[PDB]
Amino acid sequence: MEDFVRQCFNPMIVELAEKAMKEYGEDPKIETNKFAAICTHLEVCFMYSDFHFIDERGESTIIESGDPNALLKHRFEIIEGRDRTMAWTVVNSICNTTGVEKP
Amino acid sequence: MDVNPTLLFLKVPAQNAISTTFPYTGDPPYSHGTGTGYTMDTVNRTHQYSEKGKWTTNTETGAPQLNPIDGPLPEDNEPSGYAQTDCVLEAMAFLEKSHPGIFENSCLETMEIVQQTRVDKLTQGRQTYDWTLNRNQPAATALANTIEVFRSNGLTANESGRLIDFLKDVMESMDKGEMEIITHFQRKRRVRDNMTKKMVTQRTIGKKKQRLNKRSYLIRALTLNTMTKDAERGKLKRRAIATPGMQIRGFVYFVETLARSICEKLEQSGLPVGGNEKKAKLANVVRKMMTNSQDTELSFTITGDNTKWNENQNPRMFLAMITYITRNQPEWFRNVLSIAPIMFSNKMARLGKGYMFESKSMKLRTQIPAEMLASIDLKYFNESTRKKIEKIRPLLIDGTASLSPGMMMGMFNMLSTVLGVSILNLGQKRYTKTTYWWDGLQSSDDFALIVNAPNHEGIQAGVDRFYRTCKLVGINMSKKKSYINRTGTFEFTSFFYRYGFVANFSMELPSFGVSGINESADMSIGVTVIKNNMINNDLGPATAQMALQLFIKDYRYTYRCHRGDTQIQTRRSFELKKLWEQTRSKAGLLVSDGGPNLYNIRNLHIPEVCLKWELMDEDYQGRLCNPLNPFVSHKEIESVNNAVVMPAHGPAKSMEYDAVATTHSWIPKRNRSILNTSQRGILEDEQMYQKCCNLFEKFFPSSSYRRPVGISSMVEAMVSRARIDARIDFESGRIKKEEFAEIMKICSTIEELR
Amino acid sequence: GTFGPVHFRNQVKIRRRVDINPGHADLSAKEAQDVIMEVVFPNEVGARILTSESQLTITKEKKEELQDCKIAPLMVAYMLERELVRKTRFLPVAGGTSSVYIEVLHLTQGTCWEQMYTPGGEVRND
RNA sequence: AGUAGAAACAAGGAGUUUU
RNA sequence: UAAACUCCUGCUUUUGCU
Repeated sequence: MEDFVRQCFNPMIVELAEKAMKEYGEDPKIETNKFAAICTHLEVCFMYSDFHFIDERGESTIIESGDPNALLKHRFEIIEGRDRTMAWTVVNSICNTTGVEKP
Repeated sequence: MDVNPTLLFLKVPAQNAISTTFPYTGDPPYSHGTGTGYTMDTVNRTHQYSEKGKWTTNTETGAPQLNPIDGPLPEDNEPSGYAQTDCVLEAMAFLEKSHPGIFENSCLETMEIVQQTRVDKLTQGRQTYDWTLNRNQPAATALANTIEVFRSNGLTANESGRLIDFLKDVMESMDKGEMEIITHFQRKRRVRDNMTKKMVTQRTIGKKKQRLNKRSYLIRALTLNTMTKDAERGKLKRRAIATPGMQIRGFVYFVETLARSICEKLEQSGLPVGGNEKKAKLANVVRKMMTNSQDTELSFTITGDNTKWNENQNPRMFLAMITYITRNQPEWFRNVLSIAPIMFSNKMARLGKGYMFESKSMKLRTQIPAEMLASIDLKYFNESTRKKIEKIRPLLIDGTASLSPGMMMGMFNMLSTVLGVSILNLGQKRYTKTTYWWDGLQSSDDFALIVNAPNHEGIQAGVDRFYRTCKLVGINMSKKKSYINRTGTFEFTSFFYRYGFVANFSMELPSFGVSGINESADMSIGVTVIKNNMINNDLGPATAQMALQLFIKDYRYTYRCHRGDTQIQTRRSFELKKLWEQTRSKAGLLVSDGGPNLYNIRNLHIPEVCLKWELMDEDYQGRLCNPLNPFVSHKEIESVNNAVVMPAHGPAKSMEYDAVATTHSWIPKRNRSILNTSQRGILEDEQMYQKCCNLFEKFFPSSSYRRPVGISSMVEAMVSRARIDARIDFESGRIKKEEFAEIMKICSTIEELR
Repeated sequence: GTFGPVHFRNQVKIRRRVDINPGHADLSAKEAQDVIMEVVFPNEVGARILTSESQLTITKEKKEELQDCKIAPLMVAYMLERELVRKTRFLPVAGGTSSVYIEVLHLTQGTCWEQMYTPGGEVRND
């Protein structure tokens, strides 16, 4: 259910999928399944991302602080969950400062 | 001796000297007071020529509207909007049988124009009618007021950038009764001063709530504002031009998208293009009628015109057309084109301003609104206007007037032309099955017809067959202003035709001069107008270096910038001579600050400063090469090299002009009468925001070149860029990575403000 | 350029959609904005189709030319856009219809007369 | 008065003081 | 109340508030 989306999750993944669903015209959530496909998918995106930083020496480890105040930085970059502008902006920002092909 | 110039038509043929009979030199007629007397003399005239349809009464509107088509047939030569649905469909079921597969082909681009268009396509155009303030707001502020109505309503559902969900919720806006709109009213405050110990006032704007109904929103959703057609030429009277509402043009853009796409695949509508393709199409069919030119045919042309062309339409047979020209199309597509002929067939024109009354005893004037016309002591009016109210006092609903029959100006063309050419399709010989056959063209309302038949009896039997065909669909040709004669002599939107060679003399020359947009960019468009009209509107060589010679003479009067070699005086003459005696390039100095006139008819296409560049000594253009430019305010792509200069063929046309960025391309003054309105609060809130919206648009490079379409929340929108500004500067850069931590610190500090 | 003398011939004009200043590579109007979108700043392209092979060299030449201009505005970018827009405008062309003859078009053609007109530059090879 | 022509302008708009 | 002076505006002065 979409109530199960609203209850057993956090609203930071729900509302960021509220904006992400308001893209194609299914705004009162009459799908209720692609509303449920992506909220499951976006919770993977945060659990693959958070509680991992980038050190000064370059080693991979975990830190149990979790309080940046925009002073610490993450290791995996959140691209899904951004808009079609902000996705291709970050996609092209990698390919211009690196030698990577464009996807 | 007695001198008249209209006798030189005794030697010159009339279509060769027809430009003398265009008084386009004097002022055009303006309407002075209102269009209230002009709207009611059109709601009367529509419901007179359609007076026999069944008078229904709309369920959600209360409108006592008329339902006039497929009614009783007309039985006189007076015009009549009684269109036959089994002949509207029938006469364009023959549109596909001549040009095969038009309709489902032309929908397929329209099914792709619908699948890539933003809301930004409808924020450009004329001034529209918002429903929030009941006033002609221009096309940006009316759109950008109705959208946050939905945001101040419960259901937005529109913010996805495309307009189809914006065209989903305007249907859905007709469901929510409580439409809690925003009202702002002006108040005063009381502050102190510490330096002079004085206590003065201060102006500010308050806020007020307001609600609507479903018999109050739906009227305002289906409301057409009625102006007067200012500066029309060729009519002693005036007419109402209709300004469509805000919700309507969203559906109407798709309807004229399709309907223009039909006419570019057809070959008798000169309207989807400008005038030069019209001269091709005109002289095409005078030769197309010499295809079957036998040993003895007779080919009379008709210099037609249609009288009362706008009242005798009906958007109910527009719905009959766009239900048929979207055969076997998808359900959503046939639906979305169908809303616009629906909400023209329930449309409700306002009645303009009202009337200004005059005391011949107390020496007082006053004016009522147009809404009080439901309840007025009727002896306030003279004998003409009193007749006009009583015939539509049953039609006043909520200060509007229920006008379901008929269209009117400024609303929509190019689909009634599709109708009007489809009757001209029917004269193709495969469809007549008789000796007479016709073809021609169809503009907005001025048509031209060429019919042929082996004797006068056939043409007489061919002309009226056409006329009684156009009567079946509400096309009523002007028996006053039309005539017949043989081939080679007619006109068509004043494109006169003499044996083969057109004289244009239509949209003659309302401008040829300083149409001040800037100081350079009305010279760069100034010498472009003489350039373009040597091609399009056909002025010859000597009048091109007269219309240049005199263009400068009032280029130098509005902008005071005469030569130094003229010793005449204005606000500056002296320091101009500093440019004269110091620059060795005397005769290459620019003319927007007192220069020679190097232009002629070899070099109009060259811009001004790029003409005068391979002569100047380094100081002057180096003083012009400063890219700082406090006199430019580097524009946007829709406004870079665009001036809205009106022809007489359409309501507006933007045409470009090779204008180099220079210090003379400045933006003129904003009008300041909005400061004294009670509508001050639409400015003092919003004047601060394009001070700072363009502070964001520094931080995107392509935002001043392309429309930025991403997430909402402009404050959240740049900080998503700022942290991808962060890492590509962190991984590699010239700046220190400790100053990076300063760039980090600002991000949550924004979010510390909730 | 060089002028010729007046050939006094009548006007029988032909009113055709003829090209104005298309410029280099004959690239599509959206694809014209694609190579401009790279060279204004590359991180806003959104181009699902990258480029063809012929565009891969011509954008590398245009890349360094912006630094060669000046510390430059964004307006130097969308004038390079203007020389790539293939404008096709129906005009009565009594004579040749080429993007070197199309900008004059009024100097050359007329009422009793034509004006023979040979503009300078590189007469092409293809 | 005048402009004007199917309705208009002949300042609109805010403040203070005196039968 | 009737007279004068004080500030804004010249396409937004077409009309929604307290």
